[PDB]
Amino acid sequence: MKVILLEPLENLGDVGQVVDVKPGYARNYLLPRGLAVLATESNLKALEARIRAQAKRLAERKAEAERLKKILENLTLTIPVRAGETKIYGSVTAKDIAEALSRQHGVTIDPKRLALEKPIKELGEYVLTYKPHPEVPIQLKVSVVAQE
Amino acid sequence: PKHGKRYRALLEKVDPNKIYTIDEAAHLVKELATAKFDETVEVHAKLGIDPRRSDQNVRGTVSLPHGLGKQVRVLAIAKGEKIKEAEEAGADYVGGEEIIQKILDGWMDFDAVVATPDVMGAVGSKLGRILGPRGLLPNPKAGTVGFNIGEIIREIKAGRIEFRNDKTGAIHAPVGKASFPPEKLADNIRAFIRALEAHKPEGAKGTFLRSVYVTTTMGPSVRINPHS
Amino acid sequence: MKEGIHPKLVPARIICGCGNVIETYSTKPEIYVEVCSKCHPFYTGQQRFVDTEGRVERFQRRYGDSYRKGR
RNA sequence: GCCGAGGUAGCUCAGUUGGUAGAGCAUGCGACUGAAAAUCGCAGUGUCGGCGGUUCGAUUCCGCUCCUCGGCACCA
RNA sequence: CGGGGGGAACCUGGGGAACUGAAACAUCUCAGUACCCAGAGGAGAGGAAAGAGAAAUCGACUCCCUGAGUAGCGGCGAGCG
RNA sequence: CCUGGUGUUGGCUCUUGGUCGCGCCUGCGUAGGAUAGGUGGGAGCCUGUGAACCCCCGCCUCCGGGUGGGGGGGAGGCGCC
RNA sequence: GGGGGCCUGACUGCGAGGCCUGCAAGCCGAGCAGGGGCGAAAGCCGGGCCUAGUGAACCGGUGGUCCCGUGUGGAAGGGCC
Repeated sequence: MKVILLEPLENLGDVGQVVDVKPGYARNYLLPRGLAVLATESNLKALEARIRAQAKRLAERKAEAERLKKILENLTLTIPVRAGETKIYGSVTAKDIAEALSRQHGVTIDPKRLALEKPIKELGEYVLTYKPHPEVPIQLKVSVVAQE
Repeated sequence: PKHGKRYRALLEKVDPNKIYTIDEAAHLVKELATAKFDETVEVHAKLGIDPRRSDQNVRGTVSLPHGLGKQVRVLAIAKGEKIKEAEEAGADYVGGEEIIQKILDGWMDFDAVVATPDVMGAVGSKLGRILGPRGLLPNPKAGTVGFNIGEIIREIKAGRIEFRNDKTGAIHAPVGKASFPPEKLADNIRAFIRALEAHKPEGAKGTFLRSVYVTTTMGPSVRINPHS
Repeated sequence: MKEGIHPKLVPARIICGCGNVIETYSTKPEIYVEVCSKCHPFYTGQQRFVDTEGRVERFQRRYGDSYRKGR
């Protein structure tokens, strides 16, 4: 009984499986529900439909990721800070990075995913680690300096 | 998981997972154990029979066609030229009705008894009493009675062994010498393969030669595949 | 007609016998059954969309209703 | 005919290394029995249905064999 | 838009019997017969081969003769065939 | 009618028996240092105890003792004979 | 008919021809061949001193056979002893 799972993994553990639930057992016991279907070149196709789908989606993520990876790991990011010869008056928030690079230079990235324990206000610059995608981390030359 | 046997190195040599084959066996055994002298490697096995009905209590002998001069003493019981022929060939114990008489008194220094048909009546009836309930009496269907006394003990010392199954169903016998030429050891493993397959009673049904192994006296244990 | 099958026809007939063998083990059989019988399947249902049923019979049944499970 | 089953001393039960046998109850002798039964002590007392056999040795282990009892298919 | 209600014998499918025979009577015979039925007709029936057949051979179905009452079926009995 | 199997007659869990595979422990009739389960091969075996002296502990019972470990250490013991 | 020695024909393939007989039954048999066995040998022995110790046909079994196998090499099955 090629039982196809909609919301199953031997509990509501959803799509991603198909197991044998013996005759009727399977039938009206485990799949009448709203939890699955059965074989059919049709259902198998379904699996192929979104296996493909996601394979291309993720592939893509990888891709756009790469375009930004390269553009950014390539270029430098200089920012107009205001203060003394160390930490500016009100810090460099990696989000400060975010919008500054975003619309003053070209490409944006959400604040969040980056590498900023505490805003940095030392000034000068450091190239840091902000991972735009979790296997592909984008490092970059971030310099801010007192245009005081 | 560790035991009491410096055998430890040698056993390390071992590795029970593949009941492999004959010649392999000769070689690995040979390398396996030359303790204080050279291993008395041997072969041991069991048969899917059942002695509770002697209709399959097997024995006989395959003359390992290789040199010897030892094992299971034998008495050649007969007369004149037979005593000649027999002792000559190679007999541990030799004589006629006087040696049998010695037995009646209290002497059976002979595990096996090979008597020629010129003293079979005397052997079987005088010593019927003495040798019957053990198995040490010449029997005309038990490799123990024949005019061929010289041929018989001859073999006993030129290259003898023979068979016999013990209680629950197994056979025990020497199929080669330790340091001996491997190929050779193979030759003998086979000698046994054949003679055995032969003796193998007709009251079988399935796996008869169940477990056939090359193992040594005080040494390794290697199951073997005497098919190849 | 009120119980052929539905996923085809399984509604009828048959004459049935009996004796007591020993054929290829010893001798002839033994025969004395000029008897007659029934012999049939079973019924069940599911739903078009809240409202349905079935009727039907056994096997041809099961994989069939499945067929309408496809639609 | 098949398989499970009972077969030892007058009555009836006991052991799978077998390897050494009875026991409860009656029968014989002896105390308690002032009667008795009952009690105790003792003794007597046996192939474990038949035969060989694996068996040093097995009666319970190996095979076939008697009369038996329970349930199945035989003659068409 | 159609059916239905008919129709002597004929046809197909559904269901389906004792006598009688076997000088009894239980497998068997009478038979897939009589009879109840639904249904097409003017005829229905069947109708291009998972066929037949052993020679490297035929080639839809139907019907008449023949093939044998042989091959054979079976209390291998009455018979059936 | 009663009555195993089986089909629709699906879930979760408690559980107990046989059989084969591997592993462990196991065999006390008498002579037998000694509780010898067989039949082999067979006078040699061992040093992570430097020893069978002693120590406890784990285990199996028919007095003992068989078996498997930890420890205490200064060429010995045991098999053969 | 009483005793003793050796031995198995208490044989196969077969029997010309006769007994009673409607049927099929049942009954007697010299001699031919292979092959033994008793005697030296003239020979006698294919059960017993004889008449009762009895059952066709079917179905099916078993020890040979090594005749038939439904394409063909087999085989289940099958024919004969």
